[PDB]
Order: sequence, then structure tokens, then C-alpha cells
Amino acid sequence: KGSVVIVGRIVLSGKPAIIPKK
Amino acid sequence: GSVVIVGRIVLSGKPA
Amino acid sequence: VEGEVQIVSTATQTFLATCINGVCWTVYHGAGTRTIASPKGPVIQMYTNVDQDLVGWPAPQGSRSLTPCTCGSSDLYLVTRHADVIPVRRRGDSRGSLLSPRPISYLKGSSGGPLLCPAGHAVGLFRAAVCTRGVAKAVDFIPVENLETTM
Amino acid sequence: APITAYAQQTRGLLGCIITSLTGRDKNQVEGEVQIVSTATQTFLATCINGVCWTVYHGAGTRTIASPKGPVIQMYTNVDQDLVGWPAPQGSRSLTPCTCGSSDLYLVTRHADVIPVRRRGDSRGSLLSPRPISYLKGSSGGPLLCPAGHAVGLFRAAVCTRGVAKAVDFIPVENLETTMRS
Ligand SMILES: *[C@](O)(C(=O)NC1CC1)[C@H](CCCC)NC(=O)[C@@H]1[C@@H]2[C@H](CN1C(=O)[C@@H](NC(=O)NC1(CS(=O)(=O)C(C)(C)C)CCCCC1)C(C)(C)C)C2(C)C
Ligand SMILES: [Zn+2]
Ligand SMILES: [Zn+2]
Repeated sequence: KGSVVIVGRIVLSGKPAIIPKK
Repeated sequence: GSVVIVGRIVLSGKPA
Repeated sequence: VEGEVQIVSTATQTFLATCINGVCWTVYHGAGTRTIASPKGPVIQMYTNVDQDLVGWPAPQGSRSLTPCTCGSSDLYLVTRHADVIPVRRRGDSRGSLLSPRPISYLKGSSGGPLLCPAGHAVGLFRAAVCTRGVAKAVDFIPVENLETTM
Repeated sequence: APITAYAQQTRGLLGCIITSLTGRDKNQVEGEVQIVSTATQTFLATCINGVCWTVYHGAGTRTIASPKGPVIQMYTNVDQDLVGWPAPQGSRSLTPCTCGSSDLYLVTRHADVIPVRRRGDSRGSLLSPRPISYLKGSSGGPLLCPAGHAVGLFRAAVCTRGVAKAVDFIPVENLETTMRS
């Protein structure tokens, strides 16, 4: 039987931020 | 006159 | 990445706008009946409500909508134009007290911004700072109900 | 500070399948909750106090793909419906709730946080019922208190006519008991 694989992540530690321009 | 968007804030702090 | 809060400006000032339910909301005393800029030209307001100091345009590009609060919490959080989060204790249908007062400067340019609940859901729109001698100890806000109602 | 969350997909279908067989994942890990996939389903796994926890009905007794090959489960409890592997290097752990709040917030697979009112040791009601399709994929996800500490792990939806009005969860207490056994 196969391994459980991480296909993404959910981040709770992020705080409001101004989206930087590039 | 017109209102213009000068920036944006992402509440979750998503970098992506 | 998409943003729920837009930092906006007119020739006169700078303030904020918050996208809730596919509409980009802000304070009438900031925008007026002004139109909003777009790559295809100006787009007119979908909603104007001088009475509630509320105006809304169709949500712009690069934005995502905020979900209205449904938990009735009183522990609010005001997000400023500098992305600062300020804990506010709700005192009334459209009033809340800063848990830690701040000079007016700290809250300047943030009207139109959101007041979030513990779940990050929209409770109201920051309408104006209620200050005593240059110190904001409370704030006035437009509850989401008004927005949901105006739509 | 309000509870906000964001999601990021780290790999696709084919890369997932290869990594599943290989059991070797060299991808960088970040975050408190990992979006997890077997060959049949995708759900969530929450890191709490150094252990990456998830639902047994999802992971079964499988190993977790890591940069050093597959990692055996640290804990398994078919009854509590829990499994736990060492938290991946890079992840951040949540800590158990110690304020006994009944105002909970469920973080979904899509990174939405929805309020639930604790109505029992393993149950809470959605203040705003949603179709179960929304909750699909959220098993193993966290239920947070206002302070952002872990209260439980989403287990099953209590649905009727396809709409969920309540949720069933594994309170963080069962975790300590599983480790103690
Ligand atoms: C979770 O495993 C997951 O997201 N993984 C899948 C999607 C890839 C999943 C979350 C989906 C909820 C929408 N949870 C389950 O699959 C669990 C496991 C089996 C059944 N369910 C589950 O959520 C059931 N709900 C359910 O069984 N609920 C009750 C009974 S009931 O709903 O009141 C009723 C009698 C059927 C009307 C029993 C458990 C406690 C809550 C009530 C549904 C798939 C029907 C939503 C496990 C082991 C519980
Ligand atoms: Zn709320
Ligand atoms: Zn707590």
C-alpha cells in the first residue's frame, strides 16, 4: 500500500500584509 | 475625478 | 495572490475599500459618487448610500471577497492601511472601543477598511475614529447588515 | 488577531502518485495543516505539539512520504479514529486549547474558517449550514478556539438532505490518550 503524500498546505500563521508590487 | 487603487492587502498574508 | 482590501486614493485623500459579497465597498465621505478606475475605463458605483456613508462598485481585478460574520462575536479586529490589526471590543450596533487607544495618526487613511471577527469574517466597515484630544479610543463602523441590505 | 488561513498546492496528480509509490518526498514543508492524499482520497492532517495528526479512516495505517523515505506512524488508534506521524521538518505546530471556549472555528481544505458552537465533547453546530460538498476533504482539519489553539480535529459531518448543520470532531483530549496508549 502506498504512502500518504503532502499535496498542499494551509497556513494559519500569516498576518495581514500589503501585497508587494513587482 | 476617479478613485484609483494604489495597493492591496491580503488578510491571510499569503505570499504565493 | 488576491486582496480583500484595496488601498485607494482620490486627488484629495487616501483611504481603504473592502470587498464583501462581490462588491468593493468604501466610505461615501472618501469616494463620494466618484467612479472607480479600471484598465477599460471608469466603472460607476453599483450602490451609493449617503445616509449610511456607504458606496460600492463591482469588485476590481486582483481582489477577493470577504465573508460576512455569522457568529455575533464582540471581539473585533480593525485592519489599517498599513496592515496593522487593532483589537476592538464591540460596544454597539455600529460602535466599538479600541482595547488599547492609539493616536489618531495611527488610524488615518483606514476608513473603508474592515472590522473582522475571530474568524476573519466582515463585521462592519470602519466609518470613522472616535477620538479624545488626538487619541482614538473607539471607532464608528457600518455593520455588514447595511451592506447586505443595500444590495 | 483574527483567524485567517491560506492554501497552496505543492504538487499534482502524477507527482503525487510517483511520491506515493516512492515514499520519498523532497518538497519543502511549511504550515500548521498539511493537505494530504492517498491514492483514493485527499483530506487534512494537523500538526499539534510536534505530531502530524489525521483521521484513521483516511490514512488507515499508511506511512507518510518524507525526504528520508516513508515514515511509520507514531500513533494509531482505530477507535479514536486517529493516526499520527512525527511532524514533518518545516511544519509549525498548533498547541492544545486551554481556555475551554465553546466558540470554535473549523479550518476547511479550501482555507475557509467557519464558526461552530460546541454542543458536546465531540460535536458542534455550524452557525451557517453549508452543503457537505464544501466540507469534503476537510477530515483531519483543525477546530480552533478564538485564541487559535487546537480544540479538535474535524471527523465527520452531521448532514441531512445534503446539508451539514453540525460536525463531529475528535477533541484534542483523545490525542493525549492515544499517545498514552
Ligand atoms: C473526511 O474523511 C474527508 O473529508 N475525506 C474524504 C473527502 C475525501 C470526511 C468529511 C466529509 C464530510 C462532508 N468524513 C467522512 O467521510 C466521515 C467518515 C465516515 C462517514 N463520514 C461522514 O462525514 C459522514 N457523516 C456521518 O457519518 N455522520 C454521522 C451520521 S449523520 O450524518 O447524522 C446521518 C445518520 C447519516 C444522517 C455519523 C458520524 C458522526 C456525525 C453523524 C457523511 C459522509 C455522510 C457526511 C466517518 C468514519 C465518520
Ligand atoms: Zn464571525
Ligand atoms: Zn483556547
